[PDB]
Amino acid sequence: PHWLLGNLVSDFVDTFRPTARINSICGRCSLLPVVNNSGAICNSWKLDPATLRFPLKGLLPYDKDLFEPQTALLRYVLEQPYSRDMVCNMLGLNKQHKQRCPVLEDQLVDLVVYAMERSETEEKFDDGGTSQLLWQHLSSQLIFFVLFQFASFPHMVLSLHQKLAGRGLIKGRDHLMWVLLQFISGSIQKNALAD
Amino acid sequence: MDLAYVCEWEKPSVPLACAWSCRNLIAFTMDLDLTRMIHILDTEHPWDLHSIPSEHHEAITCLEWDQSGSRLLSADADGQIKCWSMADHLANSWESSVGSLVEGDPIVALSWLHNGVKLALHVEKSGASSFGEKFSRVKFSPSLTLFGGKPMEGWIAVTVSGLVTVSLLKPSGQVLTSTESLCRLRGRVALADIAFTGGGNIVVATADGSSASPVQFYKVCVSVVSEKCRIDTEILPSLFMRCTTDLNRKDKFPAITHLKFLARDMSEQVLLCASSQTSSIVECWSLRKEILKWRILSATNDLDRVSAVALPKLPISLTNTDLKVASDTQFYPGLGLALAFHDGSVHIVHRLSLQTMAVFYSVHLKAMQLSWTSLALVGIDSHGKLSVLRLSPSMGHPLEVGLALRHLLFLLEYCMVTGYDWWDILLHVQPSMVQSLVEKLHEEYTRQTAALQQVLSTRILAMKASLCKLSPCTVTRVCDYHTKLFLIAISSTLKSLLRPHFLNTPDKSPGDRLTEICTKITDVDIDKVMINLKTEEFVLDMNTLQALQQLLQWVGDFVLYLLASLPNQGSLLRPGHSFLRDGTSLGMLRELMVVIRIWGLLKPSCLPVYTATSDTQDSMSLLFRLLTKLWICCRDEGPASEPDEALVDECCLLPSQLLIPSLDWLPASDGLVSRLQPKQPLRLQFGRAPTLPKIDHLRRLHLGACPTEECKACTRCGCVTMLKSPNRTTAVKQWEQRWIKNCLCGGLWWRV
Amino acid sequence: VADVVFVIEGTANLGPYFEGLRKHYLLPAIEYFNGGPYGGTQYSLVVFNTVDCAPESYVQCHAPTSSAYEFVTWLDGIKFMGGGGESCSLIAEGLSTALQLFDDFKKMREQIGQTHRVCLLICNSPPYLLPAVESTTYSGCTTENLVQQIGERGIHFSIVSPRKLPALRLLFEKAAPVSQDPRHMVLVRGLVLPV
Amino acid sequence: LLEGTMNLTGETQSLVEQLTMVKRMQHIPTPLFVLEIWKACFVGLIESPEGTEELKWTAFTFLKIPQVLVKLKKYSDFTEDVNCAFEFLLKLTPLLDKADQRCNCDCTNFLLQECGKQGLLSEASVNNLMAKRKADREHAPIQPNIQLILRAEPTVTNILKTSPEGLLGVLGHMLSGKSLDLLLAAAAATGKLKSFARKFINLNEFTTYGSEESTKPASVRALLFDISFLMLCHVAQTYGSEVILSESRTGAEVPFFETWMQTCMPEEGKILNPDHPCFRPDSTKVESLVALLNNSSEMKLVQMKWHEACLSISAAILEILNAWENGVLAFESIQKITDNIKGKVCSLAVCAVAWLVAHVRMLGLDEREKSLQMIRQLAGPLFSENTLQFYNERVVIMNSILERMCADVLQQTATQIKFPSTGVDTMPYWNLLPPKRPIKEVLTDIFAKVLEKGWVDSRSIHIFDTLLHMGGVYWFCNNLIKELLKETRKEHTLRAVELLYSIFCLDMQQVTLVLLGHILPGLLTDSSKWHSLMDPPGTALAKLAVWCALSSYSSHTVNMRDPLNRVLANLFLLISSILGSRTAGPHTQFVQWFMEECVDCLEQGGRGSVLQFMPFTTVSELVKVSAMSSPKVVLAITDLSLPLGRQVAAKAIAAL
Repeated sequence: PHWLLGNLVSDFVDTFRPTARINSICGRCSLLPVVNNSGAICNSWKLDPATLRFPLKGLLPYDKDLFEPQTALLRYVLEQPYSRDMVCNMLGLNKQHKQRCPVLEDQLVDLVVYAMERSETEEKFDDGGTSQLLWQHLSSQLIFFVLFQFASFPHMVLSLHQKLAGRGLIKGRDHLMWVLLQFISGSIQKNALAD
Repeated sequence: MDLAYVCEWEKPSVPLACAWSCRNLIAFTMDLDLTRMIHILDTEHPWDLHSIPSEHHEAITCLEWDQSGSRLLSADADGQIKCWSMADHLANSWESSVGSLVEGDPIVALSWLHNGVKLALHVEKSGASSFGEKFSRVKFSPSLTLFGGKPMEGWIAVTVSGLVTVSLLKPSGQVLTSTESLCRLRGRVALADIAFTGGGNIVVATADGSSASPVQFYKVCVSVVSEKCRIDTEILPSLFMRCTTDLNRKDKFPAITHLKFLARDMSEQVLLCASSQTSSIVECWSLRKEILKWRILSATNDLDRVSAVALPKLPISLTNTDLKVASDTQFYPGLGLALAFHDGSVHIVHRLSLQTMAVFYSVHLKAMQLSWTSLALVGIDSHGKLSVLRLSPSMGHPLEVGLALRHLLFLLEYCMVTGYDWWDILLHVQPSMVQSLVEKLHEEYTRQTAALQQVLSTRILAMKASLCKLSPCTVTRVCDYHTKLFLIAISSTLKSLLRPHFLNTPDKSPGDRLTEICTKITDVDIDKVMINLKTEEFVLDMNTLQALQQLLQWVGDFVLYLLASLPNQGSLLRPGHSFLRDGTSLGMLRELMVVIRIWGLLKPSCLPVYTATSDTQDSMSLLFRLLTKLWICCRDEGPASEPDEALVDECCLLPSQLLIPSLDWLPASDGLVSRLQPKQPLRLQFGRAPTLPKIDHLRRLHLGACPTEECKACTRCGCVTMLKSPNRTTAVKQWEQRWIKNCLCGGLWWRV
Repeated sequence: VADVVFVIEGTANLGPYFEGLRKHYLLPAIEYFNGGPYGGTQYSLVVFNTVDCAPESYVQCHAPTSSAYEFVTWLDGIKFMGGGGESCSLIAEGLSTALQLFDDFKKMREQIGQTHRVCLLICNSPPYLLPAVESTTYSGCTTENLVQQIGERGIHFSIVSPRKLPALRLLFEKAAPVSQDPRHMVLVRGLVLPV
Repeated sequence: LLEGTMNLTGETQSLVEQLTMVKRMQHIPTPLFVLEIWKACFVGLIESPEGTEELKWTAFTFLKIPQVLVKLKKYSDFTEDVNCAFEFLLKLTPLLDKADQRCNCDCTNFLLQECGKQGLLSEASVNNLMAKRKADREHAPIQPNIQLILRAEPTVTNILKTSPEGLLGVLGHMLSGKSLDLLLAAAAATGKLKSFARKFINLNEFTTYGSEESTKPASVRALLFDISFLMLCHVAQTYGSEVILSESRTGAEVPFFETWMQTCMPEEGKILNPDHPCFRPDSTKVESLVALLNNSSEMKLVQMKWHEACLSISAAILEILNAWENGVLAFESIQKITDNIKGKVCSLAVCAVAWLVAHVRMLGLDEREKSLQMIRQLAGPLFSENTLQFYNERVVIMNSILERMCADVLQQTATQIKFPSTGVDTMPYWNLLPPKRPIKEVLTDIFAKVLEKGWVDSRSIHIFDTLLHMGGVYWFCNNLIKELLKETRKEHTLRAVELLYSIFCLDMQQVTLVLLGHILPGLLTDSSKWHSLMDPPGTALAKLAVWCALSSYSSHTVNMRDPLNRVLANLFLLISSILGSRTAGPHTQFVQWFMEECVDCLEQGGRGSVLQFMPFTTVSELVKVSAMSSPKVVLAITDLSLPLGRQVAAKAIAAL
């Protein structure tokens, strides 16, 4: 607050926290769903399309964790197969327009970085070694999101570069380029050249 | 040593820092929020100090200066090694740019990576014959050396918790930063220093804790491989035993207040200043092949606790034969180690015996840095002062004047070759032997090789002038030398614009043709006959001609002035001397007069506009007649009969035919030197000039009563020129781009 | 398919004319090596100042860049700083560094391709008459001897100059195995530029 | 928790002093005080390393904290109070059941009986609480270490309160396994490790006898010497040095083991130059030299001095290693020599590898293979007959000591020499700083974790210690207050300062010096750091500063040569200049808050607003004109009981 105000406003906001506790699901950050799209969407797992924070009710001083982007929930829901519907109902996006929703861009780039990271750790050297599942999924996932115009392949590759730049290394570079080749072959017939 | 001059300001404590440049610029931290500001000092102009904001966050603990000047590095205790460059070239307007960051405190010296050129000064074994053998080049290697064989710029910096940061500087302009632990066992590095080992620059990074812990040297190579910086470490022979923890005087010297490699680029010699509360003992160490192991090379008796240690920066050969003749000839400068004590004293040390060479019993010095010729000190005093003490070449011993001559001549010649700066040498030149130094410089410039004389044909004039500013018997000669520099400059920028179409048959450049015709063949007393016996195909596009008028009007006004001064009206030696009486400058001016005639025959605008008294007198022709007469009298050597009565008769009429203009003269000031005193100090103030002892000299554009436009100013020349190139887009770019860095003397620009 | 190296003066009177000299000659050079701006053409750049520098790194070598656009980015922003009040820039040390680059390029190639090396000296000044005192590989080798050693090694070099200078014609003729503005002296070896 | 992790052997009086201070400053109700003490003890026990640190927590929890609470009872209805505290504690089934699991026995039945044995918890309360705990036990479904310690204290203290081979039998049954660390723990927790160590040091001094002929008593005296040396060298590493240290400087005897402790004995913070004047006496190395070299069989040991043998081995190994380097001494021969020097009393192996650690520390990487291959041998087992009466246990204690010593050197070049490897981790809380990562990142991560959970840790205190030493006190205080000043919520800032006070108790004095002097003026005299002193983080920093000032002064005209006094004077001078200045802002509010807190927790220790300087009390007038504070706090400020104090306080209160 302002310096003329002070213990007044801070201590009055601190007195409503015994209420913000009665309105927070204990363990909310760590609760995870089971991705079956037949239960079309639960308003419990929704997230704000723009800040990736659990949509909280009212303006109370909540626990510090409920104000942090739920990258964990999104990464879990993004990993599992057949999960695009739960993601599209989670981030609230709807197939009606161009989005370039930057938060989904950043989280997808982070997912590919995490896959590149898991590409190490002895990898079953001459095989994927249950890490090939990650790339087998990532192919279809990235395809669905970018090809449906909610993502921009140019910016995705640009940010992917900065993420891997100054990062460790190769040992996973073939699968990454394989993921890229999917969209490359998909839209190098229609979309622009400089893309 | 007396104070050169000492200046304070107008008015917790944290460690200070200072770094004297290759040129004369000091950068001291000066913790008075102006506790985090870097102060830059011109050192030939105190009282105008530029305070860079420095945008740091904790105490600026390490400052360091590029081996070329021109770049300043400052690391704080938060991690921002920040590289300060010279915003559009100007010594008082620094700007922040590419740097790097690691959130620990860079506590060890930021080092600047070593270019291959090291140096060598064979001190007095050969302070007699020539330049190559006086100042030689040793075969040190660079760090990373290049892709293609020329060193890569960058900076090592070791931090508490023993990290290292290499951060090469690619010519592209972006940094390649890296970080890797010194030793796998991470430990406290409180005081630590970096120096560079000649063999391929395997640079060694010494690092001690606080007390009774080994000093723990290391080895770090730089490895540009894989388009990403890589650094590899190997331990080196560690050295416990500052030799004060074994005398059974256990804790009389707990802490290590300083450790500094005896010279960067001179590893395998470390200075270790242990200390306590009101006590200190300094020791040097040397890594001898016995298996390598350290052992004391010298140690000092108990001393009052040291506040600042300053290392020699002048390269001096420690070979036995060289130190012998140095002790004979008393050429002490290099063999010095400035130790500053808490009591208030300042002692110089032998650097190999750590005896005492001199004292300055005289609030202590919390930051001390020697100069680049070992003739000056810079003591940031605790109260907030700043002294520049003179360190005599011979530590006060009155040995004969020929020997002082030979000492200072050797140092000045060193500064000629390396080009660094000579303000320090000027601090010591007595008013008695300035003429003799100039004579010996004439000799040692003639004698050399007829090849290096081209390297120095612009620094010799600057040194001559800076010397002649002393010795009130020869203040008359500085103006003429700074005019000869300008004349040479104009001649080389007007004989370079010709660009013919013809190359008729042979090797004969238009400037060479100009000179050969003008001197050898047509010594005709009348112009338009010199214009005849020349190719009139000197055609510059009619824009550059018009831009050239402000300069050609100079050569015009100067010919008029020089010919006006022949009657010697003034009682004293006037300000046009020595250009009369046998100068080849007469030949140069005649060449310029012929080319001005040929130019103006094309565009009448770019001619010297003389205000004449008779209307149709063809003023240029009359001035050329007078010049030809004077040059005919002054070409052949011997005749003092140059002012033959006819010639002075013609010259004394010149006020009647034209208006003798009023010129600038470009010493433009008398600097701080030639004002200090022999012995007396000089109290100064930051921002207030010493109370008592408008021409744009490089464009010849008149600024008015007040300037109304910003302007830089040469530090040593006195020159003043406009900052934004105020001519139109069509302006001669062979001038404004010639002086855009260092001006014709060779000194940095400063804003007004 | 070859690697070139251009030795432009750093600071001399070339600065004015360089903006025009770059187009009419230096742009066709990059073209004849690519159509219209790690394997193949390794472009290099070398600038050398005049003696007027209290040591400031007589020659600023760049790097080998295989990208013709990276080379045009180097060639631009060759800031023509303050050359002294004297003529005669030091083409000696520039030529010395140039030969080193060629040599390293050779020790780098070491393979089936022994490609024709092209070095262009763009200088409006005459030679300096002093040996290459800066280089560590070649010291004491005066510019003349450097031109002999750059001719014998079998690499052909072309001196373009905005001004017709005899001290450079004797240079160019002294080694051996079209001008848009008549004032220029533009004599090429091995490179084809539109006449 | 800090007094358990870092400094166990510290006197009860010190911890009682620290704990009274905090209770006063923060006005902790006495029921909650003991609840928190007992909760911290249990948490440290549960989150403890497996083998040899667990005894420490249990000794602490069960012996030492009871005496602290006894002294606290002395320093105040305390029985009713500890009863309420234990009633709170029993109503925590998760923590108590994890304690029951780990300690292997009912960890609260025992604690209750032990607390009742002292002057705490009257008997009816004990019976009631034990019944309630059994009732809690019922619902949730090889003697333990707890009872082993509770029995090791009385028995070992009373019987070891005060010379045949039977003494060897006693020491051998002591070394029988997991009984060396029990006795030591029980003694150290009760302020008795000093007398224990001195008893064994005197046994070591005697056993360097060397005035007997036959082999049977000679061997007895020999292995007595070895076991004494190993026991003392173990007390030296694990329970810290300087407990075995000579308390009285008589200046004449200074027994052997004290000498060797200072001479080589590499311990944390000591690196010990080899080639020291003390490692090489050079009196007679040829004696030990031939004793090792010539005799292929076991050493004579009939009259071995051991006063100079463990000292001469430092030079012996030096000469042997130099000769082996040269190429004269025949790798198989040095194999034989190392076998010889291990074959008998392993004290010589300890001293030798001590010197070898010192040596390999100060040498280059290329020149280390020989020095380390000697050690890799001396670390191996004998695998031979003709050994002393107890070889296995002597080897295991020797291996523990050697691992602790060589643990540092064999981390550069990584030199992985393995070890017997019993007691799963002998070096817990060892290297704890992720390499290649800076110290600021680790500090901010550890501190953020410490805010996510009130209690600090056992491991985090060691990370905090290594980051306070590596670095400085200034760097530590700066980069922790910078973290406190970024928290925006009131609860978190208050928890942050409550925790910072204990993370700071490590070297509290220097932390106070640096915090006050260099950080608070830096914040109060920047005009741009002023925006950080806003109200939610500023009141916290003010509380922390007042607590630091009170704790640094209250521990152990006024002597202005003491740095704390000078920095307090400077702090209050700046307080004055800020109060009476033209500009007002968050700095004025922070200074008023500092004053208000210094009034609130004002106790008898800091009589005159602790160390208000003599030209001060001149800004009491300013804290009146800008009062925002009740009257009568100003004489609390004012230097009462003084002549000029009368007038200043009177003119002051005349206004408010």
